Amino acid sequence: LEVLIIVFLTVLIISGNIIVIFVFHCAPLLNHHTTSYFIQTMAYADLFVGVSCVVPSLSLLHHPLPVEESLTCQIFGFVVSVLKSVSMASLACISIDRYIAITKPLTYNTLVTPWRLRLCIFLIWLYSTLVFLPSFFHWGKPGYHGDVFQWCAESWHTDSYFTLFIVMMLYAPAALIVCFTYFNIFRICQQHTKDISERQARFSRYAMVLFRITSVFYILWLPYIIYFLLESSTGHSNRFASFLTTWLAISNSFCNCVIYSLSNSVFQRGLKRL
Amino acid sequence: ELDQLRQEAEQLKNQIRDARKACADATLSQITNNIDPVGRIQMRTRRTLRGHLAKIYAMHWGTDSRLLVSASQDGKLIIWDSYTTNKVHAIPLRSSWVMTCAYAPSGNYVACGGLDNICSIYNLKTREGNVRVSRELAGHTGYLSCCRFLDDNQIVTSSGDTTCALWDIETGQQTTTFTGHTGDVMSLSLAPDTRLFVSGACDASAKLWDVREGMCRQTFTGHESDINAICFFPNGNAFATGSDDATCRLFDLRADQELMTYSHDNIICGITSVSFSKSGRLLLAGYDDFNCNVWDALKADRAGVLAGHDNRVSCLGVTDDGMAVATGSWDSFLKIWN
Amino acid sequence: TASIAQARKLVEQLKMEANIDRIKVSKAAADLMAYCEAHAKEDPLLTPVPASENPFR
Amino acid sequence: DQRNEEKAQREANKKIEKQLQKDKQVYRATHRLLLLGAGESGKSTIVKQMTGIFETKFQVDKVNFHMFDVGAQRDERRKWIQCFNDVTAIIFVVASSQTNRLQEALNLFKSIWNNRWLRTISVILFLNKQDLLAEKVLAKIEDYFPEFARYTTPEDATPEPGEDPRVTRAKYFIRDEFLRISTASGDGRHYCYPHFTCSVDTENIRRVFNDCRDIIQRMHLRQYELL
Amino acid sequence: QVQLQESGGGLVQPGGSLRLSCAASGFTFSNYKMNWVRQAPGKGLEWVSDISQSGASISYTGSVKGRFTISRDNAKNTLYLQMNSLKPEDTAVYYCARCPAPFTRDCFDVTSTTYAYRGQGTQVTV
Repeated sequence: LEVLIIVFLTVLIISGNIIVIFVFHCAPLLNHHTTSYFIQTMAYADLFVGVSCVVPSLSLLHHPLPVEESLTCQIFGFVVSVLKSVSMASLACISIDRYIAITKPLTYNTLVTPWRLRLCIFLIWLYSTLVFLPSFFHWGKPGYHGDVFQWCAESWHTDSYFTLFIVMMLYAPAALIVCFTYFNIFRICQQHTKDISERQARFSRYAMVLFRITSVFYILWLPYIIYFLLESSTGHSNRFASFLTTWLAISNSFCNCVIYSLSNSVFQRGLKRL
Repeated sequence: ELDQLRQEAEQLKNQIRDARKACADATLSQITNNIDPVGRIQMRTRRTLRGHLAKIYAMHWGTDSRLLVSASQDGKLIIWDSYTTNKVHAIPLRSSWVMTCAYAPSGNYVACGGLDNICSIYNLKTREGNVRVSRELAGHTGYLSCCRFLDDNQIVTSSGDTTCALWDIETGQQTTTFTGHTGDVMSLSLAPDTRLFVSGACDASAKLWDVREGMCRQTFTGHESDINAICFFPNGNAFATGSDDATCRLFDLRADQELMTYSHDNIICGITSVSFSKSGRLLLAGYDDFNCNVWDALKADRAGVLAGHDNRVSCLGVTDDGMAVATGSWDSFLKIWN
Repeated sequence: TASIAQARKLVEQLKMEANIDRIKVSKAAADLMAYCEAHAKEDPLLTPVPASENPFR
Repeated sequence: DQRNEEKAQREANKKIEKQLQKDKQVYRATHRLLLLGAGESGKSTIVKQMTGIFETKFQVDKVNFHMFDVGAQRDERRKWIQCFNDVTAIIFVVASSQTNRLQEALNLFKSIWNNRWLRTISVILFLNKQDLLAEKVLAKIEDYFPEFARYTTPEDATPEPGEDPRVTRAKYFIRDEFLRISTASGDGRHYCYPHFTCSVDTENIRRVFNDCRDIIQRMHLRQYELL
Repeated sequence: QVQLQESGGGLVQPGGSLRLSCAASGFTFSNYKMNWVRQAPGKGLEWVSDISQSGASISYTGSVKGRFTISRDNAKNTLYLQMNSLKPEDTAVYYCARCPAPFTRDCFDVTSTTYAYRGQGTQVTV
């Protein structure tokens, strides 16, 4: 079960992010607009998630690290949590960028300049690394990514207050942002389509595009955030559900790849010509 | 008055047509049947020049086969180094609508023109360090389609007022005017000896001029629609054209007629540019369907394809040592092939 | 009747263009083929050159 | 002799690229328009509200606009019309009307709309002389456009106060001629914005601003595959 | 060489009929949309009608719609026009003009002072 799921997900994640990076770099522009910056940043973070999913892949195939098991789980939880938060933050910033491009279409380029993009990316990485830092200090357990190893599954004990801190500072904002921005874009598409139809019908798709963006994210991320809060606050653990929720959230790092790069037509044209 | 004049024009046209007919001894394909075919031609992209913000309209190779100039919609003129991919100069233009650019045979100058009806000449030998307009030649009453230097003081332009001209850049006047066409002139090509040149206009005809006499010599009228590109054979005795009817053709100056036709039933897009190889065995043509085609000039068989652009191919040139082909396109990229 | 000059010019141009000498197409094709076969060895695009002396590889 | 000149090449390239990034920043923040229309249409007064080609600069709410008018060219548009294939919009000015002028206006609109390189450009259409139309109607369209006698004002018409419907029918007839040419093709990839202007008007720039805002919003919606 | 040659015309009584013909040479008649244009005395050229490549789409001016007809024969390489129930104002010189490029739906410069792809015209008088 676990070995097969982990290895399959690792290979898919690495392969998809590698092909995305190389199609971006070794082709015509593919580096043209502003949202491409956050798409590339999210690709890099997902690829590093795939690479960092080699430590449990090796350790489960009875290849224990030269270092202890406690050290491996300590480092693994921190690294994978930080990279997942970077991915989610870039996913929220993509939606903010689209909202600005669609609501302010004539002053879009003045508002979003490359200096601001670089500052945004740097602050994303800084914030993501700095939120989970108190895990090394004696505040609590950051996540359930390290529960495959038989030491961390029973050694760390989550803290309600650290879990609440993580939730309120990273997870809830990144869901409210997505909901707000894509709902407003939905309203604008709905009025423009009505105008077009009433024009065309006088003399003689957007739903399913927004439904793929704003449902994969939630179906993969809300199970994790719910179990996190319940198990932290109460203590009613359940090993049968933690694996599923955590590795669904990890598989989101390939779902992002597919539904943000593969479905684009320009990307397909560039890949078919190369 | 006009009746007998039109009758005499028809009579002379018939006499010329019969004179050419009594000269078609044997078709060029009938002679080059035994010649072994070239075989498949594979070319790979070696460089990619990435600095233009918008469409690319023209380019020209330096006679040293290393540098090249290119023009674009954003209002820039950029000189490249094809070996190392380094930009050398970047000249900003007063008018954003430029349709042509040429690079001097000595390397000291570079020209451009477009929808403002003016040819501007830029002195690259910056004594003080900056590139500035040496001369603005304004005597045309329509946009500029092409321009080609003869030397450091003479330049031939073609325009959208059905007229070509020869300029004295020092005085800025027009030395001679060539007035035969009945449509916009879209291209020109200078002979190897630079005593004659050919033009292509929007009346599906081409003419051969005398630079010193100032008169038309011969007229070639095979095509069906507007001619967009023109180029001499390396010999100087023949030339090739490319028009909007998705076809290329080869004409001969000594036999005064057409020799070959390069078309296929699956090609339905117009040609934007033609060029030859160093020996004259290949003929390269850029199309509106986003890619280039390589032709066997003697047998009219396709030999390859140059598909690396995302938008239409607007220009195409071959170095003077015949070592590379540069291709520009509306997606704002040049690409060197080999 | 400003178009009399147009027809005059057409007549003189055609009349001057009809009195030229023409070479049989066999000779022209032979010359083209001879030029191509005599300069075929000096064409880097036709006979691809090894990468040692290729400046772009 | 080698490394130092390579350093010089790299320095020159870096300086050029810095100037080019500044230029690219300037170039994306400006919107370019092409102003068409025959001589009798009244383009001159429209321009005064704001040599082979002319140019006008104006900004509204701190947004910069270019507008290009063709100067001394010939009457053969099929070649120099391709230079304008990625402008924001085309402003087509028509005068409500010596031969049939409205037929030439409609034919030029039909040619512009269906051209291969102008199939993504939207047209802001100005029907200019609404006072000459007011006098001429109340003093004929059936003899040049024989479908007028079977035309009735649309239900969603907006008549100006103190205006008899006699001119409202003609106004909406001409607008619907242009609009019904517009929708015959285009795959929904571009749109027409018709306005009833006058010889003197203080709000043409506002109309162009709103229309360009809508055009750019729709283009952005369409480039994210949301439309 | 592109050559279009009109025929037909002459003097007819008002209320009468005519039938023009235009024989095309030097290109494939089947790849181009064909036109008819006319020029009244002391005025400019004015578009009259046109027919598509296959012969499906047809358009007319408002003032001639109902009387004139345009038809083409791709096999015989000829373009026609039937001008019945004429009026005195229909006196002009009629040309057959071809669209500049094949496989296209637009035609820019047919009604232009110096166009390169039309004939010399036939005088029709009423």
